[PDB]
Amino acid sequence: ETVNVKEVEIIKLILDFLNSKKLHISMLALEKESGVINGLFSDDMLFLRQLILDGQWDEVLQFIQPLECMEKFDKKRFRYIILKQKFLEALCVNNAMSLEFTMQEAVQCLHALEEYCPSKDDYSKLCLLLTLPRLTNHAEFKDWNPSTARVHCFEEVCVMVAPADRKLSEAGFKASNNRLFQLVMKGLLYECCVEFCQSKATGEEITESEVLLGIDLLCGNGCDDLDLSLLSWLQNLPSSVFSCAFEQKMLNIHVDKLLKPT
Amino acid sequence: TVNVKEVEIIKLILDFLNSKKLHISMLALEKESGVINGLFSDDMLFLRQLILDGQWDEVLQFIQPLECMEKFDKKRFRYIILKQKFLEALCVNNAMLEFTMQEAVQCLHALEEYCPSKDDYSKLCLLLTLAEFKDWNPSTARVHCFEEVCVMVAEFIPADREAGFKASNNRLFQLVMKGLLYECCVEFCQSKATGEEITESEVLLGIDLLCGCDDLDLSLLSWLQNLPSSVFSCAFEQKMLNIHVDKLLKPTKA
Amino acid sequence: KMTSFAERKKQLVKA
Amino acid sequence: KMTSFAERKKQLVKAE
Repeated sequence: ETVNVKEVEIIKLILDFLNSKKLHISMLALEKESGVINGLFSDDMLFLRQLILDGQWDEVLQFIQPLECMEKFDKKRFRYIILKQKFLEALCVNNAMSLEFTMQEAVQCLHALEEYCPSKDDYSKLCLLLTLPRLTNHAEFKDWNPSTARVHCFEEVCVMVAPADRKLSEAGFKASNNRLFQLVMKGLLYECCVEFCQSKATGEEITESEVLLGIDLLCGNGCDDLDLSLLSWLQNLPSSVFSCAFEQKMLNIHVDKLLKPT
Repeated sequence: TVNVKEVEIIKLILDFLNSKKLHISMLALEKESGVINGLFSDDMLFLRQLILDGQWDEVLQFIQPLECMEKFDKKRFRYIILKQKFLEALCVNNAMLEFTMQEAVQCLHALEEYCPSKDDYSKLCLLLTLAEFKDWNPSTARVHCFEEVCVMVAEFIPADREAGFKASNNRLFQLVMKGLLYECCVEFCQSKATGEEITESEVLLGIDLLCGCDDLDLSLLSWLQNLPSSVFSCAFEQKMLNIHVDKLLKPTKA
Repeated sequence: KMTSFAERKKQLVKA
Repeated sequence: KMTSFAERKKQLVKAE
């Protein structure tokens, strides 16, 4: 009758949530403050991550060059991603300077990227972005952050590099995709079932729509909340209703998405 | 057919960060999401962001219109404001162009006329030689300062009310544990329906916090719907539930 | 120790 | 549409 939970796993859950909602500045703050990182990377993969998140593109290029002559290592796409992020950062520095030499740096990055581009049309789009007073005036690059772009670059680079890590017993757990939202909705469903069972026993039998519209995510009616009543109730109960076929209704969620400040 | 707002989830995360005193992350999330856990007037929010962003003279100018009131302690407010200012000045001076010791001494003798007792100020004077109470985090200190000034300025700054927008306390933890218990209940119902022996300790040990990737659906709710109403009042032991929480390995760097 | 379910609602209401 | 706990259990164990 005892359960063990780790706060580091809860912080991994909220880190996965922040990443799923593109709150990458909050994610990096939470990582550097609590020390935890969602996942288990190599001792050198952490170095590569710190390089990518700090904008050390030349160091990233000299770091993976030992892996140049390989087999499935797509050096074309790797260098394309790195130099494209470098060029976009130089362009964001240039268009905000309005100059000096940032235009020279942007054009040098564009010439370095001139070869690794997958198509000439994408290179034309890049050289067209070079002219705009703000690269965010393009529909594709409209919502573009340096931090989110660096996180995406690292996510694309590790999937190609991984090239090892140390195996552990249970230190290699990540947080499954949308695990915190799933656990929150499952806890809300547990509250709904407990309310449906406490009301059905207490006389008034409402339709299942009542207990679903009575969902309160912010305030919880249960002060202690966990009474461990549903499990012990299922414990001593006839085993015939477990083989009772039921309806397969679908759970319809409508998420009021976040209005992030620009 | 339910309504879920990501703002409420972010309020739960904010409450969780405040419970563990991860205030740098809490402030970063507030700034990046535009979400604030709790009800505040348009003036209380302004005082809040002034205190959090480190604008002390602006706070003093903002609350000066309330110091003339009778039922107000204008001695402790300026005391704590100038104390936090002096501590932040001392901290920014302790960093390895220097003219900050002048500002440190000015902030010290700016609060000399506001300390409750003289021995407290005398001890404060000894801090210029160093770290004798180093749980002092600026973000945490600014949050504590905002709380200590809000528990006294709200009498004149009404809340314009109810507390229906606050993320409760530890509600994220409760909902996570309840989701784990829902997974335990569904694994029990699957076990005793497929011809498998099962007990209560094994389903409790079978808790996968980080993820048993049983997908989300209302199957248990429909099973409760299509189930007779004559067995919903049985006799079962109210067990002794305990949750041991392995606390955080908060590192030492700032 | 104790056996009740319909009493759990009343015990929660008594608060 | 109808579904049972045993059906879901078998769907899950026959999908690893």
